[PDB]
Amino acid sequence: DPVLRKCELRIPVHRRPVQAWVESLRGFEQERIGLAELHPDVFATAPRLDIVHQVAIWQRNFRRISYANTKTRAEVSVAHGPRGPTSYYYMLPMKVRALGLKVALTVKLMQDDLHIVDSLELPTADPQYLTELAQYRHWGSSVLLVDLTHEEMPKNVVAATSGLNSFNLIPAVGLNVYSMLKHQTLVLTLPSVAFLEDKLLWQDSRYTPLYPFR
Amino acid sequence: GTSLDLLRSLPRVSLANLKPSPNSRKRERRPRDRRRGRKHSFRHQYQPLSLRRLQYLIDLGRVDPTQPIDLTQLVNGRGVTIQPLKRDYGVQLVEEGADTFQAKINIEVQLASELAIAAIEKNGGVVTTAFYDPRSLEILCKPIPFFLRGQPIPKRMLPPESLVPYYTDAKNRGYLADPAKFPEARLELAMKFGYVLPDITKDELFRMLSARKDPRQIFFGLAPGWVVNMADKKILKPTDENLLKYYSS
Amino acid sequence: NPGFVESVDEYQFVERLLPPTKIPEPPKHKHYPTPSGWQPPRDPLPSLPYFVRRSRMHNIPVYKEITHGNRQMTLIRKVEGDIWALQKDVEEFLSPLLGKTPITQVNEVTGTLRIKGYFDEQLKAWLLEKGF
Amino acid sequence: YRAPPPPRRRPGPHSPDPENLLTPRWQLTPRYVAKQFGRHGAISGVPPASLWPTPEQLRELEAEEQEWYPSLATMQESLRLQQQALEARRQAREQRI
Amino acid sequence: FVRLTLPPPKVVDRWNEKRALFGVYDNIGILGNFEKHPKELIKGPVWLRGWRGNELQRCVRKKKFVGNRMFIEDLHNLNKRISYLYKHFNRH
Repeated sequence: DPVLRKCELRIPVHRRPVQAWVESLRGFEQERIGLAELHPDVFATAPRLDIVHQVAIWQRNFRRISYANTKTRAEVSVAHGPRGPTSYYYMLPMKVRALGLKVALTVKLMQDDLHIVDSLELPTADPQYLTELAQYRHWGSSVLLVDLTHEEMPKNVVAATSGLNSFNLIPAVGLNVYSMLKHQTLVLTLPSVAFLEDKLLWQDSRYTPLYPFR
Repeated sequence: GTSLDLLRSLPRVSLANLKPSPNSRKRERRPRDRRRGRKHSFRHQYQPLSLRRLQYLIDLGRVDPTQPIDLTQLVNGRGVTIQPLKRDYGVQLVEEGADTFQAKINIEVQLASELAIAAIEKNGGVVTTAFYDPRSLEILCKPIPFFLRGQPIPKRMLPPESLVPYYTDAKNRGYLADPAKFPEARLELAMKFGYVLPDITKDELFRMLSARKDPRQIFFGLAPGWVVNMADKKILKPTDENLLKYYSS
Repeated sequence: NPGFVESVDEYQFVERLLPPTKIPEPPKHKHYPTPSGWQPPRDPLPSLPYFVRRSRMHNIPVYKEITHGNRQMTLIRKVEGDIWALQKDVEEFLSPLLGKTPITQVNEVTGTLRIKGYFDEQLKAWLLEKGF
Repeated sequence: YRAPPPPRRRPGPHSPDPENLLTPRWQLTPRYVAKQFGRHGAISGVPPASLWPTPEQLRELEAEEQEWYPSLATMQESLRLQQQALEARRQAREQRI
Repeated sequence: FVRLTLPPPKVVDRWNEKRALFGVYDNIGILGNFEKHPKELIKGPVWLRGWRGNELQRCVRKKKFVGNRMFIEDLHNLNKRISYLYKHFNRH
């Protein structure tokens, strides 16, 4: 029984829908169980890698704080020495960051590095099985597993991922460009894709906020 | 899009592959070497709205035609930008679109142009002017914050004596205008253009279009001195007699 | 003795005051063009290799721009499909009116076309002829 | 590894302890109490009657209303007097010229 | 002169938890319904969390934030340093 998914939002008529193979982790050979549709405006955006480059620099540099300090001659009881704690925090426009995330999804999908799954549930909690399954499906050395919400993530998957350094388990809200690039292949649950699509699709028709979103 | 066919063939991207866009970063000069070695308030700031924009708003369905035009709804529709820090004191109308804006609807604007009033009335629309205190108007634009503060609805203020003649003027169609002159005034405006005056009473929705709040009343829906149960999505009305005396005061 | 009376009937007014978060799609009109002059994209859409999508506000993505204080420019943003095909047609369309081949700069990465001078009205009318 | 739980803001009313010295004064003002009521309404527990002005406040409020905010009748009187003064000025100018 | 001895061999793990989990929740605002702004995730000195300024601005903001908790010796030194900084930027 194929699992058939369609985009909840209205796809443009001039753009055909994007499709990918749905997979399951229940068994080693449960590679294909359904077919899912992906919004072209999210999964078929233009390949603008400079935005991804810009986002990565912001991600690394917005948390940067330098605490180096030295005493100058006047402060002795250095001609050009470090002067107190300095921070490099800055904010990129959130539309660009949303745009950058959209581009990243296309790259992984077009490169056959993104693996759409119905659920993360695993028959066993052994970390070996997760590594074993990745080898059978020719997944990359680093695999990222994403679930809809942190609270409901299965215990078996957590145990397998917790013991694996190169296989990291993150919630949907924790997804970021850097991890996707760092991890060779991405594993996304079907609910996570819909959750990501809603926020990314919601970015359109962005009424400038007259008051804080809260 | 043949570019996608290039992407599929190309190898997987990595973190190191990232490269800044051409001309994104300019060069800089460093001192390491010889290269850098050696060496009006009183006047209300009325904010206008184009009828062509009004037609654009109406034509695009940005504002519901059935609902009477409300300044708060325009703010909700992002029609105009009002900044309290700018100390905006008024809102006005524009004669633009006089020949390309054929529509009829009820509206209220702090200031209205004499020429524009007749044109919309010629179509059958209803136009009036009300005075909102600049501090009160700011509350009107953003009702939710003062609910968060817990403040109750205050009575709407009245214009200073300088602006009383304008609002009291019948031709200006202000809420302080004498209603008795309106039937005569509307005919005079109709006579000026010469168009056949369409009686508002004939309209099926006449009562809805002609509905107007009390001068003390900030909101059509809500009377002054009221409170809102925002948490329970309900409206709370004071039951204290002294509070009624306070509102009368 | 509570000093307040609570009623659910009158909350309709409060609901009306709530602000919207999404741009409403244009309403269906009996007769096009609309009295203002806006007309939605022609249906059926052209089958040309290049498709021009409308802006978020459902407007033609053409903007008049001036740079350096002396160079008038017009930019098309939402170019989809074969940009080269659009450039050829734009060059062909603008060559007679301008009297010579138009001077243009193509930013393929951004999918935008830059043209010297102000010609939005003619291009906007021409785009309507294409059915975009 | 497994990512840590996402950080979450604590929801619901939070009542600062009045006795504590560290707590800022502005967080203990009635305006703060009124703010708590708006955020959570009945969950805050603020008595609705307290929100309205107290009788002593009511007397104070009326004082400013009379002192600073004149009524329509008062303005109508002022307009009549000013119009009469303007009329006299116009007559004086005409006879002078 | 240069070392005549070899430095100890060093191997760095790029997949440690700190590096592996670096950047997670950087999209908290957009992915968290904007309940928490990403600036709220900044860890550092109180006077410069979510804020940036020049050296003079940073010192002045530091003085205001922790002036009541600053040492007299530190406060006196900061005032003297501020005076020199103020003259240089505002007159040269």
